[PDB]
Amino acid sequence: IDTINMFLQMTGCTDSKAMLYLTYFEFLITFYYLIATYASIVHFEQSVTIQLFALLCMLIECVILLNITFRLYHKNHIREMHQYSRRLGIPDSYRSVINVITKYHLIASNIFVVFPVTYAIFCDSVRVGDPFTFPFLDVLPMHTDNLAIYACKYLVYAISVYIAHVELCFINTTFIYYVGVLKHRLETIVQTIGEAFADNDEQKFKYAIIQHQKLLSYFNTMKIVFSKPILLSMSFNAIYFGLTTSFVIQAIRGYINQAILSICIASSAAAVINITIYTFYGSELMDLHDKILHVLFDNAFFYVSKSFKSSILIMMTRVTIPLKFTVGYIFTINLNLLLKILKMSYTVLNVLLSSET
Amino acid sequence: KDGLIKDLWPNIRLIQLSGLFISEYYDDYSGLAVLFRKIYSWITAIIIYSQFIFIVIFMVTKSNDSDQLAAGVVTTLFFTHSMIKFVYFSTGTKSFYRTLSCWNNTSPHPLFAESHSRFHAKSLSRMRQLLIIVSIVTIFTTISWTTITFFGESVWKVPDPETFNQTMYVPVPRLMLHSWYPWDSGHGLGYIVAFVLQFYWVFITLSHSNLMELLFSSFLVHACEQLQHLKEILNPLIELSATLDLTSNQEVLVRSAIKYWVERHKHVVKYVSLITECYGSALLFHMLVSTVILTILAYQATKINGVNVFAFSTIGYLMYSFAQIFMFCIHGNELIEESSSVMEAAYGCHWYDGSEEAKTFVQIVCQQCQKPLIVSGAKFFNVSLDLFASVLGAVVTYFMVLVQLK
Amino acid sequence: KDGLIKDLWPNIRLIQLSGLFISEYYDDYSGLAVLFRKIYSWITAIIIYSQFIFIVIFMVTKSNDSDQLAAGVVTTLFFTHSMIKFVYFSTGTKSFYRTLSCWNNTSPHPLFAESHSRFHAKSLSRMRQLLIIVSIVTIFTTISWTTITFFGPVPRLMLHSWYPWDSGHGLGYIVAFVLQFYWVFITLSHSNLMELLFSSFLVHACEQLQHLKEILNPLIELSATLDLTSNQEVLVRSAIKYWVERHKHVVKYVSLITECYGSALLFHMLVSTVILTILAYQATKINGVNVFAFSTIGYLMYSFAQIFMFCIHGNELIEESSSVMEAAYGCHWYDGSEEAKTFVQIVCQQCQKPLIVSGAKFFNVSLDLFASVLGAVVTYFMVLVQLK
Amino acid sequence: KDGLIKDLWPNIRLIQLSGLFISEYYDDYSGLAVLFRKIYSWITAIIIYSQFIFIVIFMVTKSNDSDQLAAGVVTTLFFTHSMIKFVYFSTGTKSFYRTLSCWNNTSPHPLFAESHSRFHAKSLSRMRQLLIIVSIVTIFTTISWTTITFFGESVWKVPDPETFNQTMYVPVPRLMLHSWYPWDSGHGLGYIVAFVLQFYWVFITLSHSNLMELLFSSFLVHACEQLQHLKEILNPLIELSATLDLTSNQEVLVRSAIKYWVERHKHVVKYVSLITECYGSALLFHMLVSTVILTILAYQATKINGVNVFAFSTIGYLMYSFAQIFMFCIHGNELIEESSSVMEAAYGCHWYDGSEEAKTFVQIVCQQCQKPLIVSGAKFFNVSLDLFASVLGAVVTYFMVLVQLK
Ligand SMILES: CCCCCCCCCCCCCCCCCC(=O)OC[C@H](COP(=O)([O-])OCC[N+](C)(C)C)OC(=O)CCCCCCCCCCCCCCCCC
Ligand SMILES: CCCCCCCCCCCCCCCCCC(=O)OC[C@H](COP(=O)([O-])OCC[N+](C)(C)C)OC(=O)CCCCCCCCCCCCCCCCC
Ligand SMILES: CCCCCCCCCCCCCCCCCC(=O)OC[C@H](COP(=O)([O-])OCC[N+](C)(C)C)OC(=O)CCCCCCCCCCCCCCCCC
Ligand SMILES: CCCCCCCCCCCCCCCCCC(=O)OC[C@H](COP(=O)([O-])OCC[N+](C)(C)C)OC(=O)CCCCCCCCCCCCCCCCC
Ligand SMILES: CCCCCCCCCCCCCCCCCC(=O)OC[C@H](COP(=O)([O-])OCC[N+](C)(C)C)OC(=O)CCCCCCCCCCCCCCCCC
Ligand SMILES: CCCCCCCCCCCCCCCCCC(=O)OC[C@H](COP(=O)([O-])OCC[N+](C)(C)C)OC(=O)CCCCCCCCCCCCCCCCC
Ligand SMILES: CCCCCCCCCCCCCCCCCC(=O)OC[C@H](COP(=O)([O-])OCC[N+](C)(C)C)OC(=O)CCCCCCCCCCCCCCCCC
Ligand SMILES: CC(=O)OC/C=C(\C)CCC=C(C)C
Repeated sequence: IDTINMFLQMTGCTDSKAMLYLTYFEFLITFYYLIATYASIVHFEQSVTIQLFALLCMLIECVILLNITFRLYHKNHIREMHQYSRRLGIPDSYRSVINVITKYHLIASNIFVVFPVTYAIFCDSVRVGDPFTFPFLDVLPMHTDNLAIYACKYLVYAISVYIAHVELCFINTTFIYYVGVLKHRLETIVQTIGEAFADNDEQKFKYAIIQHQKLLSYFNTMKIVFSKPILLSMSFNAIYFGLTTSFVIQAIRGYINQAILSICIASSAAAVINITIYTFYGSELMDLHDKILHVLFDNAFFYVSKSFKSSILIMMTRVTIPLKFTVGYIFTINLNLLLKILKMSYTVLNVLLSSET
Repeated sequence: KDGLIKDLWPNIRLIQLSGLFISEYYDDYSGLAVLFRKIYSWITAIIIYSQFIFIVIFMVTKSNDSDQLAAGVVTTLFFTHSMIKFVYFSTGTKSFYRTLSCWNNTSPHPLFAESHSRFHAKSLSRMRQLLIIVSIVTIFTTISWTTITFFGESVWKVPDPETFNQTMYVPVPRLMLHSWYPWDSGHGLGYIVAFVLQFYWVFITLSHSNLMELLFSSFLVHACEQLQHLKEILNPLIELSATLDLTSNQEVLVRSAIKYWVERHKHVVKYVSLITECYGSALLFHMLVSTVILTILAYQATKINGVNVFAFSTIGYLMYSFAQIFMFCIHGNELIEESSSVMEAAYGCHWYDGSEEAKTFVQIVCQQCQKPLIVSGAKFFNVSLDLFASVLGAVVTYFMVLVQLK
Repeated sequence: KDGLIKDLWPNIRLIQLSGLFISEYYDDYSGLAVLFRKIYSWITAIIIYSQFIFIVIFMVTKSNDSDQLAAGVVTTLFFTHSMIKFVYFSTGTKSFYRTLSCWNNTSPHPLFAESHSRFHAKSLSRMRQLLIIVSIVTIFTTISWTTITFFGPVPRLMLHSWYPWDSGHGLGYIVAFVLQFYWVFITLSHSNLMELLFSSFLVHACEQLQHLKEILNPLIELSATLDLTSNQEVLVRSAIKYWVERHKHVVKYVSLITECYGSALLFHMLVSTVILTILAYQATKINGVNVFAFSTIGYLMYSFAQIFMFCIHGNELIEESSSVMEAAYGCHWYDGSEEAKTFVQIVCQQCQKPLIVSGAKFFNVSLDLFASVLGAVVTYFMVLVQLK
Repeated sequence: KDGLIKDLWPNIRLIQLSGLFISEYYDDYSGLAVLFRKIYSWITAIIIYSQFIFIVIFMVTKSNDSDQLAAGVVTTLFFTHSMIKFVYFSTGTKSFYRTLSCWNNTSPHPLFAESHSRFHAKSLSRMRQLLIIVSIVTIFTTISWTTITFFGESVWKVPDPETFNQTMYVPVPRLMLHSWYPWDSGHGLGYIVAFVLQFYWVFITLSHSNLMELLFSSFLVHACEQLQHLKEILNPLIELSATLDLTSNQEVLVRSAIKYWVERHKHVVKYVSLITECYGSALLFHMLVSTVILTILAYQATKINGVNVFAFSTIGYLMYSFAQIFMFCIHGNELIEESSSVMEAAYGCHWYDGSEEAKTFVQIVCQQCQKPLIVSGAKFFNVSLDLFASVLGAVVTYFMVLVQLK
């Protein structure tokens, strides 16, 4: 709830509009950084080690801007999902994972922002004010000057890293939180069915059926909300793993500047997490319907009122189909997709390595 | 006319005017009219296949380099789609007539007439939009084919008849297609006749191959809209069986509504089976030709440098070949999804507080509407976006392998 | 004879006359006919395996270049199909006998008798139509093997086979030629009769399923409450009984088919994968119309026809078993009695499982398997072409 | 002893004697016996991981060429299976104990007390079978590992310390594994101790891996036999509900038998879920390591020439890896087939010739036993023969690619 509340406020779901203005400011900053990086790539003269850094920065900014747009475009659906989730919480394991991911994002953002300074207080061949002494690419129109201007540019560039990490945490924690809401409501439905199979209470079974239908509607809303971020993460992570592995291999071979790993190690660590969270908790959904299916099969089925039996059989038919998180008409979000992504990543890596060498 | 014929009247009229061997859906069944129609269709077929044979002849008798062979094979296989589809429709009209006549005497139940009219209007609008898009794409392709012929040098790579192993560029007629002719198509009236004939041939072959795809996608659009209509009327049908404060009249009303729903769903299932029987092997032939087309086009794309006529030609060939596959893959996928969602719609209604007959109906619907309705191409593959994704992935992988190895 | 044996009589008779070990379905159980039959079967088997050993000998003691080795392995693996199938049927007759005896005392319902006939005869037609096709192709494969060897020092035999005697000149050459002719004909006859039997099983199951699907409507109009009595209830119960017995008979028959020719298809696929890899390699060595191109084309055509013949029938069986649900929806179950509703519901539950012939739990025999094999062969050919 | 523990008693006894950290199923819980067992397990772990560290050290501080690196990595990954399985069982016994105790107080219904026996002993006849085969495959694998060391030239290729770009062979101790030791392992007492330690380490690590694989297979065998018992008892169960000319005694007997069937199926489902929880991540790690092992072995197989030590070594490694995958793939596939076919056995009885109770029982049973019971490796993949076939196809394709390309 630490980051979920911030996500809801800055998405505009809550009444407070100030966080919506903060989201607008972050979008404007990301757009300016994207256009500045594009201008540096095209309408400027830069070296190869700077071309690769600029390409990585442009990709990161494009992904962050797309994520901001995706979460702003679905504010009403996110509001409906929060309204559903207001009643029950989430499993404590999900909350522990959310806390772990929030702490990781804080630590990683603070480390990546800091490291340029350490690299400038080391490797005496380099000095403050030139290509890799900033968390971001040197895109500001101002030139290198005294330490005051250096620090101002450093903070302005670190704002971009903090924004990227905030928007990555928002998509990493919300999927877990809402899958946990789904799971908790599913277990409550199973418990209600178990209670109904103790008193021949057909009315309580009707209540369980209503709860299951509402859960299915909420699941459809969740699919609608998370369809776009998941596809973006999938495709970008594939091509980005390829590109960043190529860059790491080249820099290990010494073709390019080694300090580029400072991004490649970090911007692919925050990527392998994004597709791991989606594919992991996307495979926990398919175990949910088995709980209802195995709680419906009971000896008490043989003592109920012959219309209770029909309802049991109808739900039993409906729960033989697992909850598949299909997005993009082709892609089912589970660990099999995690297996499948790596092969395309390796193909891209081999193509890039052969072209570079 | 009435039923599916009235909805697809522009398609059938364009098919009749295009020159395909179609005999039904006329209003002038007289000897003179029938003879004129047969003569026109036979003239169209003769011209089409003669020009195809001509462009095949100017593919083995005037090809020296492997690049020239690749380009000629790409063009020949590109128009082999229309060549196959013309004879597929011409000699297989019985299946199309059976498919077009399934929704002939069906009438909506008086309780669900408003919803049926709404979804019929939606289906008509979708069909008209598809027709407009197909016509625009065909006209744009025909225009660009004539436009790209004037942005290059009309030269041909022929072995030099003086030296041993040298090759020279000979001036060639500037036409839409490389094709041999009995006459001299290099200048004058021969050149004008060749250009006019090639323009007509390209336009009408694209028209044939696109009218087939448009008819298939319109069939699928109608099936999907009927499935949507069935999905939407489940709530009133179940509420009809509610025991709110059942008599004989209510029982017979609910039985009639259930009968209407079941009959319409069986109509949809039989209609999809008819679509598969009619346009099933056509998809198989299309995929067989497009596999070779896309392999050779990936190879051609590996040789793209800069911006010139070759890059534009290869990109256009690749885009048209992928759009043709996407057009029917998207509608097959939509049919699959909308047939699979019927159980989800039938479980989401207020069936718990319904009569025993309503519960039995919901249970049987959930049992059957669990396997999606699939249009399969000659029993080899399922038409869906999975096929399009597999084709695209195979093409991209082959292109990457060719770039890396070569 | 009666049942499946009588319907499949020509194929079984050909099997008995072709040297394969058959002990049943004979009306001459005497002390001399049985002995002579066993002697002839043993002599035939000795002939086939002596010829195969000779081919193997020529394959390793006279192969020097890589291309000669590829051709020799291609021929050896081509006849390994019949090598395996001979001992597969001869030492596994019990499963085949069970499959033929599955339809032994099954009798159609009196009210569904005509329908049964309308589907019992059609099967026979297919069960003989396939009998025609193989009977042509095999014969052609025997004739085409005698017209390509004369269109290309080595003594001109259809098979490069080592022999204890000199097969170059004199009576030895003629004897070797005749023995090679008979061996080729017998091996092809075995390898084609076996797939013919499997496909005949698969068409019989399909026509029984079609009969079941068709007779559902008369059942329901019998069970309908149109303007039930004890007689109506008895008739409906008998109709349910007959339909469910016939469906369970079909399911058990398909299980018997799967167990009878399951590992045989696994062995066939294992051999055909290697043979198709080697033919994919050799297809890159095409130098125009010649003996090599025709040989490669013929090998590919035969090795693809063999797999396709049962792949298409497996696909037909799958999609015929999957459609009994649409058949049970086609009938007007809303007008039926409550027991008819329960029967329809249980049949709908059961039909959510297409009947699939599986190659020993490894793969499913259908047109998708054939498509995968063909695509793998084509991809391998493309990779070889690009690499070379 | 009673339940599944008694059935798997030789397995548990071998695990206890094998040094794994197992503390239950003893009968001498004293202050010294527990201490002695803990000391034995701890010294076993110390020896095992020290030897593994020694092999790893020799793999990085004595490898020069890529061939030597591949040879060292293959062995290191071959024994990392045993490393992971030891550290997995030792710190995860809470799930194995739960799985072993699922069938603790269950008793068969008297009417089905016969058939259960016929299957219970059957499961034993399979478990004791799998215990024997592995007990050979392990022992043989050790013996061959002892005899292949004396069938080659024990020489290591190192750079020549006299020239610039030349490499020379240096004699190396004739030991089972290339390992680093603090003492001189070249001759005398050092060589004897090194050889004895390597022999014991290889035997005990192969035992550590094979005991866990065998326990998983035995769990699945018991589950499959319970499912077969449930399938068999269906016919007498339905014939009990037959309306042949229900009385109170018949009613209570049928209800008790149906209760037994339902509870037994619930037990089987829960037991399979417990198996997946207990031995799910172990399969994932096993496949993770085996993928790399099989990739490097596919690379090494391309360098096989004739018959020699290297060819036999590579063939043995490949055979052992594929056998390890197959051993659990076959049993997972058996569970899938046995669980999915319960509805076919419920359809095959005489439910039409039974009361409404029999038909309702058939309905619910066919609806429940429609989804097969599948063991998955941490949900990453499904344990079945499909996984083995896909792995084998991938390895064969990689080998073909390497052979054709190189
Ligand atoms: C391909 C290179 C990507 C480079 C990334 C750089 C930024 C590019 C910006 C676009 C990236 C995609 C944005 C997400 C989609 C936004 C628009 C949209 O919603 O369309 C979604 C649409 C449908 O959206 P939908 O799912 O919400 O709607 C359907 C849902 N129902 C049915 C309920 C209506 O789907 C697609 O367009 C297909 C996805 C194509 C884009 C992603 C491609 C991923 C494939 C890459 C390789 C994958 C490897 C693993 C494959 C294994 C399986 C084969
Ligand atoms: C779905 C798309 C998937 C794409 C990948 C699929 C893999 C390929 C599957 C189809 C096989 C393609 C057939 C060969 C055509 C490719 C030839 C090529 O590109 O080589 C480069 C060559 C040219 O490149 P090259 O070989 O000269 O490269 C060397 C360049 N020099 C010489 C300068 C060094 O292309 C051609 O020569 C033109 C094509 C020749 C004619 C092709 C006739 C094909 C006949 C098909 C018969 C039916 C087969 C059925 C196939 C479907 C079965 C399922
Ligand atoms: C909302 C629905 C509608 C929108 C979605 C559907 C849009 C329609 C998509 C397909 C339309 C394609 C129509 C034109 C295609 C031409 C067909 C053809 O045969 O071309 C060959 C023919 C000619 O082939 P030719 O050169 O062999 O024949 C000429 C003969 N000689 C050489 C002797 C003169 O026509 C063309 O070349 C026209 C090419 C124009 C293509 C320009 C496209 C715009 C720019 C490309 C897009 C850039 C992004 C993609 C980059 C690449 C990505 C892979
Ligand atoms: C209604 C059902 C209709 C379909 C079923 C009936 C049709 C069955 C189709 C398959 C027929 C297979 C039998 C013919 C093959 C003979 C088997 C054989 O072993 O041949 C090797 C044998 C010889 O093999 P050999 O030469 O290696 O062995 C002899 C060794 N020496 C030379 C030393 C003596 O005979 C042949 O060579 C036959 C070749 C004839 C090929 C005739 C067809 C050529 C054209 C085919 C089409 C072109 C390819 C198009 C793509 C593929 C088709 C889509
Ligand atoms: C298209 C599908 C792509 C799928 C991509 C994703 C799947 C990846 C499959 C696994 C990849 C495994 C990579 C290694 C194998 C590479 C293939 C190969 O031929 O390499 C042979 C190489 C040597 O051969 P080579 O590569 O030099 O051969 C070159 C010749 N050609 C080009 C023809 C292949 O062997 C090695 O280098 C040793 C293996 C190094 C990698 C080891 C990784 C794991 C290390 C664990 C050590 C033990 C852990 C405990 C101790 C830790 C101590 C620090
Ligand atoms: C050459 C391949 C890489 C080298 C081998 C890598 C295999 C894993 C190496 C670490 C061994 C971990 C097992 C020791 C702990 C076992 C006990 C335990 O409780 O763990 C289970 C639990 C899982 O929770 P659980 O609830 O499922 O527990 C199962 C039930 N009990 C309790 C009985 C075990 O935790 C773990 O998963 C282990 C944590 C560490 C995970 C491994 C870290 C490295 C991850 C793999 C690195 C390589 C990835 C490559 C991917 C592809 C790259 C292109
Ligand atoms: C009803 C069910 C029936 C059973 C079904 C299952 C069948 C069993 C499936 C598994 C079979 C596994 C068999 C054990 C394989 C060994 C495992 C292994 O790790 O292999 C690597 C190890 C060796 O690995 P290594 O080579 O890395 O270790 C040696 C280290 N140096 C080099 C320093 C010495 O063992 C083998 O290679 C054995 C190979 C197969 C053994 C076959 C018998 C031969 C025994 C003597 C060989 C001597 C002849 C060699 C020289 C010939 C003359 C030149
Ligand atoms: C989506 C993705 O992979 O981006 C994560 C980016 C980082 C881990 C660092 C952000 C730093 C800059 C914006 C320069």
